[PDB]
Amino acid sequence: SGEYPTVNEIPVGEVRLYQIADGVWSHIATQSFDGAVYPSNGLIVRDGDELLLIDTAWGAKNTAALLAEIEKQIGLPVTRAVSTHFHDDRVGGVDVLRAAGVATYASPSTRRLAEAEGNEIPTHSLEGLSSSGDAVRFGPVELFYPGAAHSTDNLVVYVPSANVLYGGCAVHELSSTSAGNVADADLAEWPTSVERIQKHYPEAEVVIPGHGLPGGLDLLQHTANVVKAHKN
Ligand SMILES: CC(C)c1cccc2c(-c3ccc(CNC(=O)[C@@H](N)CO)c(F)c3)c(C(=O)O)[nH]c12
Ligand SMILES: [Zn+2]
Ligand SMILES: [Zn+2]
Repeated sequence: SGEYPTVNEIPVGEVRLYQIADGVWSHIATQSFDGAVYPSNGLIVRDGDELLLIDTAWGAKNTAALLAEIEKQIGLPVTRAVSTHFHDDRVGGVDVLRAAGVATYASPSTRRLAEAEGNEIPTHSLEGLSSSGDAVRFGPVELFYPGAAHSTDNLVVYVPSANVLYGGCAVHELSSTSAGNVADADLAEWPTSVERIQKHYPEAEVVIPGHGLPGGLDLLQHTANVVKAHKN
């Protein structure tokens, strides 16, 4: 009823959308992994009379439900998708997207890591993102590679028309007490990568984490704090 959705308000197998700004939505789904249930976010950005999708809904069936929810709530076609790193919460569902006519994209690093993990593999490679601080335009967004953080390949996404920063899994929500799933992380570099984000996007108004609730710019400093306290 208007609050940000949580696992407790998403019916089983289902996806919810949340309006962030004009022409910007997040998508929220839930999935089980190793016997626990987690929410995850992605982004939808209006691209004229088409939509750009950022990240899958963490699984094939979730991603099919995402497409249905978009059709119901927005009614514009998803034409392109970008995955912001190689984990299944970002790429699981790419095969569904690819068979639904969506062109799927990720950095070459993400594609290599996805293939090596046995995860679904986006079709198209995004060049120009291999060095930290790199940025490229992609439709209505800017893609930015901040350096290694949650993963070596993690990308963030900025929507300049709305000053929305989608941090993905490199950014955690304010209520977080832990650095999440750090199996593939670089805890030592992560603060430096967050400082790069902070320097590059000082006018961000909304910051969206990979998992949990959006907030403001404070999510960035909080993230650095939680990662430092974890590493210690
Ligand atoms: C590899 C990928 C598919 C994956 C699988 C499973 C979990 C995760 C998470 C994750 C884990 C924990 C928390 C917060 N803690 C809790 O939710 C407590 N209930 C338990 O510690 C969180 F915010 C995110 C992340 C991430 O960090 O990006 N990626 C995950
Ligand atoms: Zn991840
Ligand atoms: Zn994640």
